[PDB]
Amino acid sequence: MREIVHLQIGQCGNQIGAKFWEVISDEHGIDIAGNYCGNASLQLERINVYFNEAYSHKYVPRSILVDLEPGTMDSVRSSKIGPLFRPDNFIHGNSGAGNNWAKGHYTEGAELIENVMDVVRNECESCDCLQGFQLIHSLGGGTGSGMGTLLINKIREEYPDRIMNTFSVVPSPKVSDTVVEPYNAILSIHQLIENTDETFCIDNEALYDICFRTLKLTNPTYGDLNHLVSLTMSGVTTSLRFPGQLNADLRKLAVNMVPFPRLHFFMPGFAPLTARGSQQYRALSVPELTQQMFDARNMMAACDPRRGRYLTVACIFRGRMSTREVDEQLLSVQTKNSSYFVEWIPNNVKVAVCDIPPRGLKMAATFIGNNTAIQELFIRVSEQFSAMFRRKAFLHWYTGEGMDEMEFSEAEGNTNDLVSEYQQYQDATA
Amino acid sequence: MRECISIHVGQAGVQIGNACWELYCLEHGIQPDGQMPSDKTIGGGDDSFNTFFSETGAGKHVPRAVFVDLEPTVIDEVRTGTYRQLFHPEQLITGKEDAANNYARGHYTIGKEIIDLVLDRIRKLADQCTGLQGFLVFHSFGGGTGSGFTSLLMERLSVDYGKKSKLEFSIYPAPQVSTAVVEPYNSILTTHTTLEHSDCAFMVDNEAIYDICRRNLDIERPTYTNLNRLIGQIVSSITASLRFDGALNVDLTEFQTNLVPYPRIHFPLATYAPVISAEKAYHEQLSVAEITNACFEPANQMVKCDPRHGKYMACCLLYRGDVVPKDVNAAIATIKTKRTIQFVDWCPTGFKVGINYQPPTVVPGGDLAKVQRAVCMLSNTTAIAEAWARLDHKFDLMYAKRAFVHWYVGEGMEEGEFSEAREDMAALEKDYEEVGVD
Ligand SMILES: COc1ccc(C[C@@H]2NC(=O)/C=C/C[C@@H]([C@H](C)[C@H]3O[C@@H]3c3ccccc3)OC(=O)[C@H](CC(C)C)OC(=O)C(C)(C)CNC2=O)cc1Cl
Ligand SMILES: Nc1nc2c(ncn2[C@@H]2O[C@H](COP(=O)(O)OP(=O)(O)OP(=O)(O)O)[C@@H](O)[C@H]2O)c(=O)[nH]1
Ligand SMILES: Nc1nc2c(ncn2[C@@H]2O[C@H](COP(=O)(O)OP(=O)(O)O)[C@@H](O)[C@H]2O)c(=O)[nH]1
Repeated sequence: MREIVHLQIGQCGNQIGAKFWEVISDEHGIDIAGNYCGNASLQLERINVYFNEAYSHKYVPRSILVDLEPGTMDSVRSSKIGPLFRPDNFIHGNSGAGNNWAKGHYTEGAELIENVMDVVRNECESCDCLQGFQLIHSLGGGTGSGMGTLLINKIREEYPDRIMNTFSVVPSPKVSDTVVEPYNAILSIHQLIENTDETFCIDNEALYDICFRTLKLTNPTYGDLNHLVSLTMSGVTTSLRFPGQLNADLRKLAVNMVPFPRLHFFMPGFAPLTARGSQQYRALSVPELTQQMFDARNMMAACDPRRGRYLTVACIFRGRMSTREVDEQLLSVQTKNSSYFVEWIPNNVKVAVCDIPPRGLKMAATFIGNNTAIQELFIRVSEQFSAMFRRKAFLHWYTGEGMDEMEFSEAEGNTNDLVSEYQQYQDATA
Repeated sequence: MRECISIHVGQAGVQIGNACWELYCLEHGIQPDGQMPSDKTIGGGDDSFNTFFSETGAGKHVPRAVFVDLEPTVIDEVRTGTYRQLFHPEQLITGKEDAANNYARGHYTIGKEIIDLVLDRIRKLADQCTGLQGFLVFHSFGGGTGSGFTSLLMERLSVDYGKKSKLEFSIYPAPQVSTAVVEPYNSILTTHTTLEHSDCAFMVDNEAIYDICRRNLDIERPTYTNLNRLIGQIVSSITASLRFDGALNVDLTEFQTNLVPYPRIHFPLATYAPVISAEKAYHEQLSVAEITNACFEPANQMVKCDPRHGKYMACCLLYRGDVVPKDVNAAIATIKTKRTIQFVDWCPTGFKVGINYQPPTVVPGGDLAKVQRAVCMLSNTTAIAEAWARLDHKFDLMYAKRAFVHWYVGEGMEEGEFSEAREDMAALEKDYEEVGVD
């Protein structure tokens, strides 16, 4: 029996992970006391990937909540999910990294990485078999980005035969006013290129765009964005949590979706995306869900998939739907829009149907795609990095922690090489 | 957990710091002997004025101050004044021979014979503090002590306290009240020496304070007392974010991050709106929008330069008194509709408003009027390059024929140090122009 070790680093990672574990426990029929209360036996099957079954039917998550400040742990414990998590798995330092990637990757991350590796080894030693690691963090902040990439490197050192999956939240200027978030984002992107096998590029710009235009919110808070990411992250791991045809159990998902070792950045999406308290007025059927699944306005990374080619797609449908109509609509989408898919990867759109929908929606359509359009996101973050780096703003806070100035140029060159590789595999034709 | 050691080098620094500590005791309600009516009921520290006022066992609020001069005149003046028992006699350092308006005397010959005593007093004051952030060095660009000994002290505090950040409150020289002719020489030399050793320097010229006093307080002969009271008001509401509750700029690191992008571009400009005379106290009131406009008025700054010809980088609007935060955003929007304020081409954030509800207190018997709404605008701009260009123009005028250079080479300095400081200030002018060109 395989099992994923979940890690949450930073404020954004902790908040999104708390909302994510709430939605997952609601989908699996688990209350906050760790007792099963659902009416279906399908929810109890393949529960060992995420929930650690303790004695007397106690389902605690295998979440390792990491920060450099205890305020996020106090905020998690202030919610209902505080007693749900393992209290020994909470790790926090004394002071935060303060939006410094060097201070979260070289000093405070170095002093906390031994304790978090001790907790990782404590979770790993009780495994009958380890599947891989799932990390939720943010590329913008200091502790999230820096200690996330340091923990990624340490996990790759200790367990090099295990897959590494990240849910990396790319920062935006439309949601945060901190200026050095391109520095932390580009240095973490340079680490995630070389040290990670699977990355779900969630963009706060795309979440702000969805909450601004689609959800009609004048002032989108962090709650609406975290609700969107919790919905999409519950939909993405519905292949891992439930048995199915396209099981895609982490290594199988990486084998299907990743053709090239650096082009492992996915573009998650969720077709009936609605704000909280308003999802009961959405008409749900198959072809509208498929036509909203591939919409650029609906996709949760700030990219235009019409401007790129889908290298590999993993469309998973959720709810009570006929698989004949779902497969007919997706073959119609693939054939009628054959210019948007690569011709050198035959049958790159994989369809699965899970009969358990997310709560609040009768039918759902959650999409994973290794689209080539994510080079627009990397171009945007690299151009903000170049605008903040060509005249060396705030480099003294990074070079004062022992970071060389060659590391910024190496990160810029690696992300530009990744953009060049994406453009090369877009322009090539079989 | 946060402690600051104010250092007052030179006559200007000592007098400005004495006025500043008078206004700090006035704002915090501290009695001149050291006791406190209200906040000594607890009897403990860390009440956010423990950054500056250390509390002894007797309840005396002795300040974390070091007063340095090479002349015992103003030190005896503060040893004779109304706060003679507030300051410890060990921390008030006098000298025998002055620096005589010479940088090389205060940096190489006269200041080198007293630097270890001042370092010993600094370490003795730092050993009491368990959470020390850094220092606030009060000095002047023009004088001998306030330039040379400040540069020597900045070198010593960088080689000894390298994990700490050092603020500065320098006095830029004015021709209206000038004690010397070689003030451009000392100013350029101490700016070259304290460029790698200062983290955020708030230079204020006496020309702007002179013009503000003459055009607002109606004094056509402003003495050093009126200038001292006004600059004490300016620096007191600069530091009012630091000695009070936490909204913004609560630390020296917050000062270095909110305003200072480069290690060399670290010269913000303060601006104060309600500078009104004590006679015109009940004539009218002042709204938030007009005091924000006067904080964006170029004639109200602490530096005589024009910000509309340069490009901004930051703005930390610091409101004092009973100011409701609703109309501050309307004032921000009316400022933003004026496209004279033009930020840089990066993510510019905006006017970081923080509001302190403690009312501003003026000195009784001073020329400043008691007001209910006060505002400080810390702005980093490229307009300070005009002031440095004026200084380097006077430096080039005096150095074209090598006037007064023998007073500096004769006290241990080299001839090439003048050209090195001129090239460093040319590089600072180039850096300010490169930020100014986009
Ligand atoms: C044109 O230039 C500008 C444009 C906009 C702005 C607005 C200004 N932008 C910045 O300060 C950019 C800072 C770079 C990092 C640097 C890289 C950190 O390693 C430094 C560090 C600091 C403390 C401890 C450890 C490490 O600082 C921060 O993250 C600070 C640290 C806080 C939590 C204390 O936090 C903030 O930023 C605040 C205080 C929450 C908000 N700040 C702003 O809106 C300013 C300028 Cl000068
Ligand atoms: N605002 C203000 N400026 C002052 C005051 N006292 C001196 N200055 C300035 O100090 C500058 C020259 O420095 P000095 O007053 O000579 O003090 P110093 O640095 O110790 O120089 P020496 O006494 O020769 O060692 C002048 O240009 C004045 O503008 C003061 O009380 N208030
Ligand atoms: N989508 C989303 N992004 C967030 C949230 N909270 C913070 N962020 C982003 O994540 C970054 C904060 O990283 P953080 O973990 O706080 O690092 P720290 O500042 O060192 O503690 C910022 O760039 C924000 O843009 C959230 O609730 N939702």
